[PDB]
Amino acid sequence: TSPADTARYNRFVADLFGMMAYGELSAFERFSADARYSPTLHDRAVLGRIAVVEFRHYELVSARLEAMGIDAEDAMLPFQAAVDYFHSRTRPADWYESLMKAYVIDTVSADFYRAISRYVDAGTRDVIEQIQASDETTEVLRERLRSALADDPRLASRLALWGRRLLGEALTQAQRVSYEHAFLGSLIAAAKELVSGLIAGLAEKHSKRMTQLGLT
Amino acid sequence: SPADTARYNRFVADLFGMMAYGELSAFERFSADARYSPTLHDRAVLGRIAVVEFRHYELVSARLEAMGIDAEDAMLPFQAAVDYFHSRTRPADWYESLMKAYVIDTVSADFYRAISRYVDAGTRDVIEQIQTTEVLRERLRSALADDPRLASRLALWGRRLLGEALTQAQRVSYEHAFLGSLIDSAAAKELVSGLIAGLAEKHSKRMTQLGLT
Repeated sequence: TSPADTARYNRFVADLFGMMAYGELSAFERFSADARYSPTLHDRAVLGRIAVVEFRHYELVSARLEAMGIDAEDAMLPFQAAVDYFHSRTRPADWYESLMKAYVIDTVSADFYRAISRYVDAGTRDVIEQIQASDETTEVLRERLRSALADDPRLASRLALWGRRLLGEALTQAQRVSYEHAFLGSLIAAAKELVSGLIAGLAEKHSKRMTQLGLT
Repeated sequence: SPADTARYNRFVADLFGMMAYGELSAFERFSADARYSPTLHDRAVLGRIAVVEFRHYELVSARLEAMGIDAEDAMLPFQAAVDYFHSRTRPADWYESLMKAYVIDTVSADFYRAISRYVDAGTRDVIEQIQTTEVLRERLRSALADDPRLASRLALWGRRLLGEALTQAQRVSYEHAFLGSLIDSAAAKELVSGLIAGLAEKHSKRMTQLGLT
């Protein structure tokens, strides 16, 4: 390994953090806006809480980028169109779809972090484990979803569709990002295929989770 | 007496209910103004402001919980008024958002300084933790220095904000009055009008300092 090899590896880690930071900022924006539409006053804080956690992650990743001597905004820019597009294609119709979107984005991101944690250094891994969603955090959203599905029979069929839509749109953008501006295959053409194996693993865990909400 | 204590605690509960709901609401509205951010760096600007609001809401709701009051119950009476104020003051651009954040943060800080002396120590401490303004002020001041057209428009926006707030303060005095107690239900109503009038005066001086009519 040469200083050039390491310098390059550090820049791909910067791409990863950049994508993350932008994902987190957007998720904060979306969840916070979505929170206003909650069916009860009791539920208002549900999405506001994950919104704040997301902004906290954004700030931690942003600071890491600066510490690496990298400009946060510059590192984020390349992923802005793809992240914005995904959200524009996953506009929730109501607060239950918002809740579901928060859950799906929370669980898939946590899976991804456990996946890529093996291919990065201990210091990058360290930042990822700080951001990584707790079991109990995710269970709070899951339980609120279960409860909603238990109370309304018309809900399941609509959220099952939505679940499938969220997966499709996130898979479409994952592939656009690996085509249009790749860093993942370099951290993981033949390397792009390893990236697909990771992506499919995420799809598979999402699907087990949908079944456990009694969704197809 | 344990009776007067109970009475006073119900009004401190009303105060925190209002504060918690306003802060929760501020969190949501300040964060929604993200479509206007001029740059990507500016997205973090309203975001941090909004997150501070949510943390205040959590601090105030925790206090209500420590008194054995459901936050929701305490907040409900102020929902209609606070929601109304916000629907009548939706910013149409970046600067109107900043201006609203600035006006709410400055007016509310004056409010806390006005009532602090009248509440117990445990309540004063919550308020004191609830008490970044120059960051907003210098954003606005530097914008108005480089764009004179903004002046007349933000001046109108400033007034609309003041008018819509005052109307709810007045409504909340008849609908669910608690403030006159914390500071004879005739002289109580007067003291609250003097308190409100003083918040308006400080607001108008702040508008002058920003160079607005």
